[PDB]
Amino acid sequence: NSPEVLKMHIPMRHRFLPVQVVGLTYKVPGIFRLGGLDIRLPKEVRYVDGY
Amino acid sequence: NSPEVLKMHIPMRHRFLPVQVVGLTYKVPGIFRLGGLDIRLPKEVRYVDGY
Amino acid sequence: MAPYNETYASDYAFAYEGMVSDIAPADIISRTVETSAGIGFGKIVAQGTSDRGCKADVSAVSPTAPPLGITVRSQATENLTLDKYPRYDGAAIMRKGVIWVLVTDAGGVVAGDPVWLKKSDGTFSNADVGSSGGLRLAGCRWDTSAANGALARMRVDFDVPPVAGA
Amino acid sequence: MAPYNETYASDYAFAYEGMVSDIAPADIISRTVETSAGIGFGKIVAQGTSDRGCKADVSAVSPTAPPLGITVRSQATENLTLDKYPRYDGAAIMRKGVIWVLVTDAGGVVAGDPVWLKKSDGTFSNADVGSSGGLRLAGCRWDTSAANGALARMRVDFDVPPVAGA
Amino acid sequence: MAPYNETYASDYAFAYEGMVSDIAPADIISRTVETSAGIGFGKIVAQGTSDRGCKADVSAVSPTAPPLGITVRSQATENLTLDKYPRYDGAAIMRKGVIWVLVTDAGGVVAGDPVWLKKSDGTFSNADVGSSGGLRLAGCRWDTSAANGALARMRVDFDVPPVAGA
Repeated sequence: NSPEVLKMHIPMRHRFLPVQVVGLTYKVPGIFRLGGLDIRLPKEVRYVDGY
Repeated sequence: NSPEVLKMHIPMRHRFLPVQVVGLTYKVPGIFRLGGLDIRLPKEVRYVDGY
Repeated sequence: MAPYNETYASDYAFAYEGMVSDIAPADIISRTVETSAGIGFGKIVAQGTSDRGCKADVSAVSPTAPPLGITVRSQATENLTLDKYPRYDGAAIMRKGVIWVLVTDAGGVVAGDPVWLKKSDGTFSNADVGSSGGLRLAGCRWDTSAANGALARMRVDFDVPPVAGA
Repeated sequence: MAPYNETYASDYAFAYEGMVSDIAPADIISRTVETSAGIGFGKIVAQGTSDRGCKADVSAVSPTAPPLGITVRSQATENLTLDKYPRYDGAAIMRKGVIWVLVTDAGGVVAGDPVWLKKSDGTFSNADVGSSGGLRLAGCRWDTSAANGALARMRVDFDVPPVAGA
Repeated sequence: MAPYNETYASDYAFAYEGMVSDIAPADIISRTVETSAGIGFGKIVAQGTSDRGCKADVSAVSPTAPPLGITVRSQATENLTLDKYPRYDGAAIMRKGVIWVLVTDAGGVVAGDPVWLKKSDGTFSNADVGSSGGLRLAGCRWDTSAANGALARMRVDFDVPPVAGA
């Protein structure tokens, strides 16, 4: 559980863009831009099965 | 090479119109309008081939 | 502070009966409800007799008289019928977008399947019933794998004529 | 102060020959008129020989060579042809919306009917002519009950291939 | 100051492999790339196994399992694959607009032609191959006359079911 074992990068959190009106309907699109989880040191994480 | 032998009218030149936005895409138009070339005196133009 | 119907769900659900999923195109059409009782939200509708009306009775649709479309969840509907379009009301039919509907099939559906309508009740399924009581909505496809009696989103196009299947 | 052609009508008329009715989607397509005479407003058109042209002659359309679309009422059209697109002009073809057209049928049409094209003249009707001279525009339907020689609005989709009927 | 691949062209070219041409409607759909290698820009794609994925392998498409659409030129694609969508990436499939694609036919194509897909490689052509190895994309048409191995724009509609041709 240290930042040098695990990391997770989220460049963009969550964004609301302007509203676009199409014939008595309003549509607001929301976008968020993130990456995956990274385990840099795999020898410092251990799985044990069957407990 | 006189305005009474050849003539080309271009009433409107190229301009741009505002931006339309549709689902994360910015579509932008742009228009103009012209008129084709007009050779009024065809005996005052001569073609020589084979030079 | 109403805690009834608490199921302590693992995470959020997917959608409701007739909710749409955002996309640029959608033909949404205003019709007037003709049935004495209302019409549910994610339901198929036929062509009414009022030249702009619709009925929930699709027991007589054919390739010559195709169905009209599918209603959408409005959320402002007179609060006397729970989740329905009351009689004499704008219906908001949809015939181009992608919409969540209810599955009625034993084995469920997967991503790309034909959509078959059972004329007897007006339920959507994966395969033909087998007694000249089902139509195939020619331009239509699923977009989610779902089990029996669950919500799945499908893509719909009602300008393509239906196909009769015996 | 022109009072000719005064009929003292009870109320306003419905539409004109080729006017559209508002809706979110519409494929409007720019083509160049190829016929020596113009092309009327609510008319069908075929595929020209100029790779972007159109002709008003649809006597040879088939399922292999489907018709192109329907022209729309422009209201800015060179004032030398009364209500037409002159030769060598942008045509504004439509192939997705809902448009008012002219009915040519003995018994008239009602809300949901097939649309049949008579290849001889290029007129719309309810049923097939019966001598291998009619096509069915597969994705098309009416939206108004109208008598013979009256205006009715129809919903049109030209991406669905036509059906030949003998 | 890179002058390699200078051909001193007479005038500007027409388009690139998968660029679109502006028009009001377009279904652009987000899918995830499933093939180990990427997927090119103007290419056909099939329905993946991930319920929202796509594959570049269309060797097994049928009228029962129609193809999904055509990818579009994105211009922001990870700069490790030259002009492709890398594995595990949003694909931006298109199924309604007009798109520039590559011609694979001996005699070329002209304005209005059928579009035939060769299932073996996934190339577009004018006529059927002739050994139960080609499909016809029923709602599709060309929009440019072009020679062999050149770019031509075509209009596409993938809701119309394909037609098998032996």
